[PDB]
Amino acid sequence: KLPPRVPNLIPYVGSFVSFAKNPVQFIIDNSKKYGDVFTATILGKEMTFLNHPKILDTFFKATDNELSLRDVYRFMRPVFGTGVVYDADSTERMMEQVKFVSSGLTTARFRVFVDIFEDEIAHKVKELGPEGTVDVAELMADLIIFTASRCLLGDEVRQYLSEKNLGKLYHDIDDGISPLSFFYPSLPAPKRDKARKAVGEIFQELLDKRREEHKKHPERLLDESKMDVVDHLLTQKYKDGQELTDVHRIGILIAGLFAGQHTSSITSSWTLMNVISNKKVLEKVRKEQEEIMGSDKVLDYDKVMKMDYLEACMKEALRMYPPLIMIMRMARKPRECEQYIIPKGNILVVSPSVAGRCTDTYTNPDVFDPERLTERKEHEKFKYGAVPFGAGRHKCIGENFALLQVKSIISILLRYFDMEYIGKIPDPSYTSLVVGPSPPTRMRYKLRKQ
Ligand code: HEM
Ligand SMILES: O=C(O[C@H](Cn1ccnc1)c1ccc(F)cc1)c1cc(Cl)cc(Cl)c1
Repeated sequence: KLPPRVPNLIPYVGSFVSFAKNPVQFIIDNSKKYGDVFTATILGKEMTFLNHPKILDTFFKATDNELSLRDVYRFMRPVFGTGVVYDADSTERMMEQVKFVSSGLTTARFRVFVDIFEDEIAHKVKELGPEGTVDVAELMADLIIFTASRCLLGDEVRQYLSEKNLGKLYHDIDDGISPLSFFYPSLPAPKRDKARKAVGEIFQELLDKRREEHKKHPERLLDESKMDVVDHLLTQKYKDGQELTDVHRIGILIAGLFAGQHTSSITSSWTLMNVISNKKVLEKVRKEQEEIMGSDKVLDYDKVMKMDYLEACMKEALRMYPPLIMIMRMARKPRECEQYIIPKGNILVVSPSVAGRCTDTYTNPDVFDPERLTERKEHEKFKYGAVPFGAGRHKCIGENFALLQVKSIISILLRYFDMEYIGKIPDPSYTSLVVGPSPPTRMRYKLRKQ
């Protein structure tokens, strides 16, 4: 019947301490001890970890009344908002809301986004000067905040960033959600709530402003390259004809931005760091750039679409250091897994971090080798060998945008600068919801064109 248990340190708390010490190592260690499927008590929750590629289809192809997302990620309600996303009234409503974000992520917008990336980096180079050292994680977070905001919200957001502290407000929301929220969703967090209200009022203002501009300039509606997520949200209704409330519009923008930022800034950090620290890798990347750029001096979309090796580097950083280390679902009915049955109420857990280091799937997995993908094709062994964007019904809809954003940023930065990373590549720090490199992450740079 039930899978093998990790014996608990204590009653209730169970395996929390070793889990909290390092959840990826926790799953590796215990998979060796107990197999492909084991269960653990963790601050009251029964958590069943699925750890081999071969068993993942049952997880990924379930429906939302078999394996529920809304039951596990509903603690995000104070960040994204009441009635939005995991706190939507239904699974169907949640799916429609996700479609509004995805509808500002079209090819047409992607061509405009490349120019945004060029513009923001040009502004950033003036702060950095011709030489120096900079924290990599912060540079990326700072660039991704301006770029993602303008990509999703339109250029009207830029004054609020540069003259109303919106970047700091985001960091206060990010500040007040920890992994413990998953276990205790009512842990009060008053600075987070203060910042969420502030961003709320700014986004309300942005919606009102946009309404005026849709009156005075209705042609924008026709032009697909100027239509951002704010615009769709103001002009689309739910499928059954119910109109959106501004509360929901606001929440959906906050959520989209939350997805738009942290995961990409972290991936960019890991990618850049490993690129510039491996001489061979850096040579191949620069040889592709020079071939694709030719005599042009700025990026455009079709150039970014030919950056295959740089794409493979990003993918390799996502194998090794996926920012979303664990994917979860609650069993609403018992579930068959292998010989076992997982019972109603257990949380199923799949980890892209664990998959990424599986010795089945990958050889020398602690080595950053983009050619493992580009030649040895190691990812395609199993159907679910690589899942840093998930799989199936709830696969990331931001994937192409993230690829575009991180390739572009790293390509532009390489065009401007020679860069050298200081010290050894860090380990992941398992202290936030979205997992990034352990500080410090510093690099030297110098401008290539005096
Ligand atoms: C490198 C950057 C990113 C990574 C690693 C990533 C990873 C993921 C993963 C693993 C999932 C599956 C979660 C699950 O099944 O429970 C997912 C879902 C999602 N991602 Fe991303 N993501 C990234 C960027 C983005 C961006 C830039 C956006 C939007 C701007 C976005 C929007 C979403 C949405 C809306 C879903 C939900 C899909 C659904 O449930 O239908 N993501 N992402
Ligand atoms: O930000 C979004 O999800 C991120 C995890 N994430 C980050 C990037 N891609 C996925 C997320 C999810 C659950 C958490 F508990 C914490 C963070 C998100 C999800 C949906 Cl369904 C809709 C929208 Cl608009 C945003």
